[PDB]
Amino acid sequence: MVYSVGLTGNIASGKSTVAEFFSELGINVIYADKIAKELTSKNTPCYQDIISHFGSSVVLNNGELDRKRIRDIIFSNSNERLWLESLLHPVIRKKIEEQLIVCTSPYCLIEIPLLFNKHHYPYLQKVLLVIAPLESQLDRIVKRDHCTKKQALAILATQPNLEQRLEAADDVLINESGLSELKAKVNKLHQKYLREAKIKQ
Repeated sequence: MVYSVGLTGNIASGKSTVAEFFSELGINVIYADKIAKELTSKNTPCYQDIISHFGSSVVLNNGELDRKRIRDIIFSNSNERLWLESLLHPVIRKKIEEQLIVCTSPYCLIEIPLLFNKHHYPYLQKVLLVIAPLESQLDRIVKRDHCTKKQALAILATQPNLEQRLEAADDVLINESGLSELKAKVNKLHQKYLREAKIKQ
């Protein structure tokens, strides 16, 4: 398969911006969260499996899934979390693999959503973890959800501690400056992945 780099972190740390910067370098970026959404869109097969399991309470006026409600449920309920992971992991993985087959770039970037499950992604050559200072994260969450700083802090409080992620990452992008420097760092990582992809089989 193609040389694959896993992009991890939370969106409040600038993960989406980093992904876009890789795209700006001509790298195919596979968004696993987008895939998860597309696979659970209105009147899809998995969408019907989910409603059949969770019932009508996770259905909005739209007919669309109440994703916030589902996330809240599986966070506190491990049985439901494992059920949903068992449903979607196989289908998500097949969709990623399809994109990798038709990958046109020298290597591929795979944006893994914030709940990283490394076991379900054996095919990665590298893991890139994006982190940012706490204050920046709060600021970003505040603007994106118009909530309060205290609420933003609570939202962050329920996120996985970075110790394991930090150990399980081959590279850590500390997003603690502006966008020019962030882009500069992505460019350096880009050169690195090109070099490693060239000499490793």
